[PDB]
Amino acid sequence: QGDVTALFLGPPGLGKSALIAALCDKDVETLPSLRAAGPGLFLGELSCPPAAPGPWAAEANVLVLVLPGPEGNGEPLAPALGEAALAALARGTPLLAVRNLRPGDSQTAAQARDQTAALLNSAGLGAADLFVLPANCCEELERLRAALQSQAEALRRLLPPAQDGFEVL
Amino acid sequence: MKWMFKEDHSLEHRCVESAKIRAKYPDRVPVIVEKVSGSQIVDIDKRKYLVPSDITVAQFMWIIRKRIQLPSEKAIFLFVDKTVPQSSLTMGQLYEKEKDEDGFLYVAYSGENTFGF
Repeated sequence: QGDVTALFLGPPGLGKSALIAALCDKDVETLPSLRAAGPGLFLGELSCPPAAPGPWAAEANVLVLVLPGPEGNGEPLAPALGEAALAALARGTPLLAVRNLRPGDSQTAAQARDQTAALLNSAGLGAADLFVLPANCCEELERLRAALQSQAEALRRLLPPAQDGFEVL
Repeated sequence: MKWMFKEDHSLEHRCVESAKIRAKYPDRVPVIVEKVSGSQIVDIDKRKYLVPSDITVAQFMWIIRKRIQLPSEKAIFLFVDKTVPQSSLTMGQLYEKEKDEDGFLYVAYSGENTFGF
C-alpha cells in the first residue's frame, strides 16, 4: 500500500524531464514535480549541480543517476553524486544509471556502455543497473521502464502510503 | 514562528512528501496547522491535514474550532504568511497563493492573543 519515489539525479541539460515523460508516456495515469509511472511509483528529477544530491537521494526509494559521456565539461560522476550513490547502496536502495545518447555523439551505444560501466565499477557503483538509450530512442527504454516498475513492486511493502499521518478530511 | 513540522524534517523530505500527496490527491491540499507560539488558546492534537481544495478558509477555520472544541463565544484567528487570509477564498486558492516552497500550506491559529502575533 506504499508509494515509491524514484529520483533521477544528474547534471543539468541531460534531458531528465523528457526521459521521465518518455517513461510515463505509455502509462494508464497519462489517460520537485512527480509523475506517476504506473500504480505505486512516482518519478521525479533534480539537476545536480546545483542541488546538493545527498539530501535528495536520501529521499529516493530508487535512485537513478543520469550521466553524461566523456565529451562533457568535467567528468561524468561528480564527487557529491558518487557519494550519494554510495550512501544509497549502503542502505540497500536500488541504484540505476542512465546514459541518454543523443544525435551526433562521439560514442556508439556499445562504447558508452563499456566506458560508463567501467567508470561506475571503478567508483564502487558496479551494482548499478546501467541503461544506455540510443540517440534514436526502444528496447533499452522499455527495459528501464520495466526495471523501475519491478523494483517498485518489491519496495511497496516496506513503505507507508503517501497519506501516512495526514488527517484526510 | 518556529514550525515543529519543519524542525522535524529536511526541506527535501518535505518537498517529496507534498509532491507525492499532490500527485496522488490532485483535488486536495496538504496543510500544517500549529497554534501560535506563546498564545493562550488550547492546542490541537493533529498538525497535518489533507484538505479538499474546494472548501473555504472560513470553513477550514470552523473545522479547526471543532477539532479544539473552542466554545462558540471565543474567537479564533488563522494566519498564513504573517497575515490574516481572506475567509472567502477556497483552500485550493489559498494554497496556490501562499504555499511554502516545500509544497505545504502552513496555517497558524490563535485566540484573542494578548501578545499579538
